[PDB]
Amino acid sequence: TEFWLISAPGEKTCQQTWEKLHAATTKNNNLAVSSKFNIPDLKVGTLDVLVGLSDELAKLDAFVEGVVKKVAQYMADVLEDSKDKVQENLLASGVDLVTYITRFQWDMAKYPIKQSLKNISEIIAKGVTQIDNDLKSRASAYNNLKGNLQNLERKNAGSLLTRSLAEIVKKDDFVLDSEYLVTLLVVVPKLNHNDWIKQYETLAEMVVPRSSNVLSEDQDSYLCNVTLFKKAVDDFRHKARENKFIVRDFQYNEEEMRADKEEMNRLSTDKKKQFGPLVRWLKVNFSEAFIAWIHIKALRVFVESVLRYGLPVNFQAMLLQPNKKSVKKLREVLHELYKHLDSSAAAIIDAPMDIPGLNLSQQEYYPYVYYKIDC
Amino acid sequence: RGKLIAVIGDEDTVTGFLLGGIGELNKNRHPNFLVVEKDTTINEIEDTFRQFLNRDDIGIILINQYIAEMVRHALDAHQRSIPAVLEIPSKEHPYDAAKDSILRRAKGMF
Amino acid sequence: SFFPELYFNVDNGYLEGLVRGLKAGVLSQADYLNLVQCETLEDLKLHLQSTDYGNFLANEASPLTVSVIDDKLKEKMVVEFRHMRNHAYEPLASFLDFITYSYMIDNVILLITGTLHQRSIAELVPKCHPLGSFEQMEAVNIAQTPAELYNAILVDTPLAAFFQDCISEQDLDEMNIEIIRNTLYKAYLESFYKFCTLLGGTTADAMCPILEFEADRRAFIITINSFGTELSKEDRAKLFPHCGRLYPEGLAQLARADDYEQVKNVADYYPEYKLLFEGAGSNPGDKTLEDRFFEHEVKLNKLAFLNQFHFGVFYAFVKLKEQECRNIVWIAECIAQRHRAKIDNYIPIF
Amino acid sequence: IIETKMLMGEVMREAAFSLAEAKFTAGDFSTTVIQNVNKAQVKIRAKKDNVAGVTLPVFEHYHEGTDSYELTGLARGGEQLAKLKRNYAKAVELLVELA
Repeated sequence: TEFWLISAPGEKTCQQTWEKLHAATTKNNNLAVSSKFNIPDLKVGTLDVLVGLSDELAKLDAFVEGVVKKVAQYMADVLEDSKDKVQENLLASGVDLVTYITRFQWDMAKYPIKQSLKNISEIIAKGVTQIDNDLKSRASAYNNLKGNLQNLERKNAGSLLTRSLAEIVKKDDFVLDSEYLVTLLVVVPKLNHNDWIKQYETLAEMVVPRSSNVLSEDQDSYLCNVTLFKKAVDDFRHKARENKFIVRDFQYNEEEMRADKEEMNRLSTDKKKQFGPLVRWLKVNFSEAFIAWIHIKALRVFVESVLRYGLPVNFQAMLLQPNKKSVKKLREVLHELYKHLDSSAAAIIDAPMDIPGLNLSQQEYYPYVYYKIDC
Repeated sequence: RGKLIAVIGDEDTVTGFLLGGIGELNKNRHPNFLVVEKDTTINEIEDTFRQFLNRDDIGIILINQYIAEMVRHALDAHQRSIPAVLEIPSKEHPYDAAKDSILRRAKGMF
Repeated sequence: SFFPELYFNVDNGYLEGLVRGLKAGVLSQADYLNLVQCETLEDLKLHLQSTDYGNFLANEASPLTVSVIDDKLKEKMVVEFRHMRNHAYEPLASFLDFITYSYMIDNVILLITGTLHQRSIAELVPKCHPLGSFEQMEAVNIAQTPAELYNAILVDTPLAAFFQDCISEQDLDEMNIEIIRNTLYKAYLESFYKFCTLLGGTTADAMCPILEFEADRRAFIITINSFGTELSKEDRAKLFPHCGRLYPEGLAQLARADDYEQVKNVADYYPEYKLLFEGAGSNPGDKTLEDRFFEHEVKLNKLAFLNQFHFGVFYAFVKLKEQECRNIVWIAECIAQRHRAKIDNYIPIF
Repeated sequence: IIETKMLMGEVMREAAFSLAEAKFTAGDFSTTVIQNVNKAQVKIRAKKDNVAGVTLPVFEHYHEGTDSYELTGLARGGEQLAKLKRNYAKAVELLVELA
């Protein structure tokens, strides 16, 4: 959803602007839902200071746009299994995001109104940058854990060569105290096993016939151990190639398999351990991040309103939601209404591209202060 | 005014360091590096090493271990610090710690 | 339909069969699994000696080097291709010459880079790729004069028609050699596409997709690589070949593109490129878009063999065996550097 | 010095393997790199260090920005060659510390 903020520049008294923008407008037609944005009456600095804040809060808004919706992105990515109803998982407070925004007001308890817009914006920026680094660390940690589980999937994926043979191996069929007899595992495809019953008795000069047992049975492949003398293993290794198999050796990794089992279980339980805290942290932090976003929006509105309509302060802004396909008539009528509330003698018609210099125009212009929230 | 970097090594290693940003052709159009092609013999290799060693702007010199071994009787004569020679590994032959020109000075390195 | 079955085998039947015989020798997935498990380069030589390559490597010195293996594989490919070229006829001969023009377009860049740096062309000739070697003597004893080399190229080299995108030897001194290389390659690729369509029939229907993908991957990768360079959008747009399926408004949105996300947005409109971009994680440790494009190129070339009566099989064979040479080189590199962890990154062929 | 030698023993191996990856994709660019030399991107400044009264020469690693090998991966090399450049920058930092 999208929300618009309009200057509402006094007209000698708040009511003669607000009531006409809300009730008269809606009674003219239901092109948009209207409400008051409740701007705080901040202390005004010097005009030069305010011009500096112009750039400061011009860039800050684009910065917080990125940070807050990055919080939202990582929230959804962590909660991918149930990210549906995303607006509730994000909601800072209330029952609905619109319900939240249509009731916004400057919050003293987080930051006080008494200090200068410079300091207030600096502390908000501190909050947002710390949020960014906190994401980069904690979401990256969860991502590493998820990638570890994907590495586990790789460990359990593909042919038996790529997979960790682990518990699939029949431990009962191996030789023990292998100081003179050694067993090997180099057998694979199904199409080669037409006489495997004789092959695992005769593959090498002295193969022992029965403990050379089939360890696993896929549709496409058979996995089979073989037994031989200390120095005859190379003959089996070559004869496996002659019989068109590929190496699948297990090298007695029973305790290694047990430790690997413990580690895979540790990762599986770590996912459950860390997912909950991460979702809770993101849930709480999106609220603060978005509150800061709308705080920056309000300060932006106030500075631009003062610059557009020099002092005394007479800006009681409107929060407007356009209705279905209302935008065209809505903005036409708003422009027609604001013709004289903001001078039509300048801008509006056209403008070149002011790249040279410190700053350039990145926003449309109208006979009013307009800003937006992309909920 | 400032110092350069110089390289002696395989075509691959020289390509890597050049992509790293070391190469330059001097006012005489003489590179600060040399690829050790099989056509390049011990005498020319050590001639280039000596050139790097004398020229004052070279600074840090890189040499692979096997080429340094082939160059050794000049690395033993090299006895001033600033033209810093570094014996480095390669895909051609590995590096080893033993018998490095600078490490000759270490007697407690077991 | 152009009924190539009726008259293809009159002049190109022998080579049609021979090139497929050669294709039958390209290493299989199982052969790559055999090579993957070698302990040393000598062990790789032995395990490789059972395949089509046989004893090609047996005549080299005992201390095998991956450079030597690469050189021998390239030499074998060149020998086979030169045999086919010597036995080709006019139309197929022109097609094979078009294949060689690609390597000529890099050898010529070697030559001009050497000349502008004022080095003897006799030192450059040994470094040229044999498939695109300059037999013409007008390109010898150049006296290190860019004008002499440029006139030699225009008067005695097939690249004369491609250099007409450029107009002067002054362009050689001014334009970066990469821009020259890529402009020449664009001209060559468009000329190749027009040539294939004029051949028509199964040749067109089986080869044009490959060159279209070549154009599209050129566009994507040129765009993605150009971000961190002085290369302007206006000059970048000239490098895109106009054959690919991106040609109208896709190349335009790329020329307008200024970030990898925008390049991916352009790709999203094409299912065959959307898949490559989604699969190319490009983060450290896994497949890059280059790897995915190589895999798709290999698939496209493999498909060329499903059609029988057409020249496209020779181009497919050359590129497939080049991929196989690079695969064997990669496996040798992994064996030599003991970087076994990533030895599987070879692109399987058939 | 010994610890940094050990660290080189692996960083340079990674650099060589990255070069191998670069060649697999980009082809043989070594001749292009060896030819397009022009001017050095990286240079060194002799900096001073002090122990007791003795003077120890140390090296500042410094950048000129003249990357002539820009565009060398324009059509194929791209990310693989950029990663090669990056890894060899790592190796150059390590080796300047060693020197």
